[PDB]
Amino acid sequence: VLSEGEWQLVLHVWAKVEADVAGHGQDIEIRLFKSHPETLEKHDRFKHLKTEAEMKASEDLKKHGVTVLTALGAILKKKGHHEAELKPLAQSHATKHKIPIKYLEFISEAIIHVLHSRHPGDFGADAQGAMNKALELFRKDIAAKYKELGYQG
Ligand code: HEM
Repeated sequence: VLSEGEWQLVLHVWAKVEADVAGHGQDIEIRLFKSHPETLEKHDRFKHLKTEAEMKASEDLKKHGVTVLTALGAILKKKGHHEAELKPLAQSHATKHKIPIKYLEFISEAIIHVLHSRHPGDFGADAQGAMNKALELFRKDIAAKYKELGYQG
């Protein structure tokens, strides 16, 4: 459980993410793939990318980065009450794309890193703690859906 203050901290930083969703999305994907290159293999449309030049030029890479942040945005704005949002996400990512909870932990790390990198003036220990809690809640709830779908996990 996050307090109302923690949720507002999250949403306040998220407003900044949504002020440049394209740049943030590119940054999180590039960071994810550089830190954990095996995750790129899951993306058949752009698993060919190797160089950062290629990554920055990829429309497909940017599109997933933007969709991640936009989806997460809608989820976070529900402040925990995100069952309806998580349902389709767990469905596709468990049964179609086959994305392990481990990879959602990786992309969560990438998000935290990029927030810290782009917003060092606002994103201190308090905001990072709150963002970590919100992402942890998301991961726990999606993991429970993964199990329900038989996807381990
Ligand atoms: C906060 C975490 C994430 C969110 C909110 C998210 C959201 C989405 C959405 C909305 C789509 C399009 C509709 C759909 O298929 O469900 C999609 C597609 C897809 N996703 Fe994610 N995703 C997340 C994490 C990741 C990760 C970590 C992987 C791979 C490591 C990935 C792999 C894919 C693939 C392969 C597709 C299909 C087409 C494409 O490449 O865009 N997802 N995701």
